[PDB]
This record gives sequence, structure tokens and C-alpha cells, in this order.
Amino acid sequence: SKRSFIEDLLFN
Amino acid sequence: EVQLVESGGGLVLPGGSLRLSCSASGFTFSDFSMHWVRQSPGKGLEYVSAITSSGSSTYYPDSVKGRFTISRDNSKNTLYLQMGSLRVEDTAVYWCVKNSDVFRFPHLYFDVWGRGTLVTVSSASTKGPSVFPLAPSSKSTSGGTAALGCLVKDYFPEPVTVSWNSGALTSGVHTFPAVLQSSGLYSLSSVVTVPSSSLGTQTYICNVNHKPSNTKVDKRVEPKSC
Amino acid sequence: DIVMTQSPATLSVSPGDRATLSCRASQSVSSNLAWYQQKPGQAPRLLIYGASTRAAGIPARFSGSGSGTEFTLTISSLQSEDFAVYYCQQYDNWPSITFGQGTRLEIKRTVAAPSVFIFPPSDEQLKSGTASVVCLLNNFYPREAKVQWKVDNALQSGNSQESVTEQDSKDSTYSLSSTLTLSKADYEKHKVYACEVTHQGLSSPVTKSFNRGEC
Repeated sequence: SKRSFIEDLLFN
Repeated sequence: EVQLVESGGGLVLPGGSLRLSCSASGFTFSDFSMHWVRQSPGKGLEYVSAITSSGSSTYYPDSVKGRFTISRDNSKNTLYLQMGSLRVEDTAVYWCVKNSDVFRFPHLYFDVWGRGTLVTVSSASTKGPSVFPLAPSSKSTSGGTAALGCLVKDYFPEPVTVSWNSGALTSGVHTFPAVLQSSGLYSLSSVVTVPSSSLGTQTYICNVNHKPSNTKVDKRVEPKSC
Repeated sequence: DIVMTQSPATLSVSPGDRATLSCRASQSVSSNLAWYQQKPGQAPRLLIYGASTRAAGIPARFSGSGSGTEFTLTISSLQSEDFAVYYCQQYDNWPSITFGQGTRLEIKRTVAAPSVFIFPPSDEQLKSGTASVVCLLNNFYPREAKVQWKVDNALQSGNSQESVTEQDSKDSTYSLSSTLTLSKADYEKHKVYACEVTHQGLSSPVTKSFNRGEC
């Protein structure tokens, strides 16, 4: 999902 | 409304393992990242794990890495925290916490919290409470009002929950901080002030629950003839 | 890591007045800061996010301000219900976050004398071999109160424990519970059990007593 991608950017 | 309902916890041996659970309702669980946040003396509030909306990534502070594992099942709308190699320092209240939508970036804040689970790391054994009435009498009345209560004695570890009349009675209740007895067991009292006039028509029952020992006691508190 | 430092550790403010709570970040967090209100035994409740945006459903008298390293929470027209510990939190490095250590906000009120009650031990407990006598001090202010246990008018020491409640969210009072615990055999060796209570709100001490044979 769109949210998962942005959250991955923040988690990594 | 939105809710986070926490289950699990209680007493665990040093070096032992424990899984906490948190079920979500009232919102789209799979849209939001979640944190576990713990609270204990000295360290105060501090997060111990974080996971993305899909579970795609996790984030841990150095203190718990390799020991704590966060995970989620968005099919059952449930967040988990697997706690291993538990330490004396890991005793804390553990909060399930929901983040705001990541589309609000940079403002990713905690808008919904569960009710917390107290995890007690200790090699001692669990012990359920004895519950004794604090009966109303001429020695606990004043000005038309009467005090009564329950003494919840000799349990370990914390916490006990106390309600009155299955939650129908909340006004005028004082449930006190527990004291630590020289035995290492806890004792607590819970009291309520009610009309003196209705002691003969109303029924007062303290509901006591000690989840670490799975001890649940309802004690009816009757007036004493003095 | 980013260290959040709150001040003061505690403050005591009268109802209707304005409380000022401070939070300092060890390095700039822009406006990536939230405030939470936590009453004892409850979850923290979000008040403000983005340093200064009030969360939905939060009373207007809560106001946040600041940017960079110096942040302020202002509570106007203070109510007894505003008793709590207030935390700031930076989320500038989210999902890595840190909290301040909290500021405990205590509500001033007028002096209130305790109502004093005493509870003889239950028959359930006596059959088990123990006697706990409980003295209850209800709804007083300030917090400072002294309880003395007297058994046959002899002052007791070393066989009692007490605890005080958190401040009451409705009337800003305190209550105190004190338990005197004796073995059954020692309980049955005396007649008069009393607690004597001293408090600023009482002109003279208040004594509640019973005789072991009467209750």
C-alpha cells in the first residue's frame, strides 16, 4: 500500500 | 468508538518468555503503525518496539533488540509483543499505542492508547489475595453518611483491580495504593461512602480480580451490629 | 539520542489560574512535539501535537507553543480535573521517539478536615488467625495528616502501614488508609482499639475507637 512504502522509508 | 484492548502479562521468571496481545476496534487497523511503549520508575515512558501498518518493517531500541519481537496479524486486528530473555529491569507497565496516519507526516503522534499491562519479572511465586469486608457500623458513620469497604490482603504481584457492584457503583470510591508488607506481599483497601439511610435496602459488593494468579472474588459487605 | 527535559518537576496552582509547563529538547526537533496528560493508573491522553495543534475534543484552555528546542504547555482556567502528570514527546526521528520525564500538576484548594472512620477486623480474618484494624481519613487537604494507633490507650509503633490516594480529580482532596495488623492472640489480649488523627483542618485531634467485645 501507499502507506507501507512511506513507513518503510521512515523505518529505514 | 476506537479501542485497544490489551491481554497477557502478569508474573514471569527472570530469563523467561512472555507474549502480550492487543486487539483493535473502531478504526482500520491495517492503516496505522503501532508502538509498544513501557513505563517504569526512573526510566519513565519509553518505547520498546514499533511496526509499520503492514508489518513490513520493525524498529527496536538497542536495549531490547534481540529479546523483544513486535508483530501484527491484520486479519485478527491484533498487535503482539514477544518478550524473551526477560530481565529484572524489564518490569514495567506495557502500553499498546496507535500512531496517527503517516499521511500526516511529519506529525506521527500517539492518539490512542490501550489500558496497559503490568509485567513483573521476579523469581517469586504468585499468591492470590484474601478479601475481607470493611463493614459499616456506628464507627464508620458521620453526618448521615456511612463508609464501608474491602481489605484486599496478601497478594503478589501487583495489580489487583477492584470494582463495586460490577461497575454500577463508582461515585465516592477510593481504591488506595497498595502497601508492601514485610512479607513481600501487597495489601490494599477500597472504600466507598454511601447514605446511612439505605444500608438496609442497598447491596454493596466489591469485585476483586488478581489476574496474575487468576483469582476473582466478589465479597458482599454487610453492616455490623455495633 | 534526543533528550527531552521538562520543568518544573512539580507545581501547585489554584483553580482558575494559569499553569505554565516547560519542555526543552537537547537538539532542535522543529515542531515535531506532542503533549500528553496522564492521570494515575490511566493511559496518557494526547493534548497537543505539532507543538501547538490542539487534538480533537481537547478543551480550549490547553495551549501549546514553541518550536526548535523550547516548548511550553499553558493550562488556563485550571480545574480540579487537570490534576495529572504532563509529558512532552518528540517524534522528530519517528518511529524512534523519546518522552520528557513529566511534570506533576497539583491543584491547590482550601483546607478541608478529614472525616475519620474505623473498621474492626472481620470474622473471616479472625478465623484465619489475624486481626487488621483499618482507620480511614476521608477527603482532607493539605496532604499532611498524622495517624496514631492506640491500644488500651498505649501508643503503637511498628505494626501499621498507611498509604494516601492520588489527589481527587473532583474536589482536589486526599484520603488516607492505615491498617494496624496484629496476630489474633495479641488482638485478644487488649480491649480498646483507637486511631487518633491530627490535621491542620481539625482544631483538636479526632479519635475513633471501639471495644473488641462490642463489634
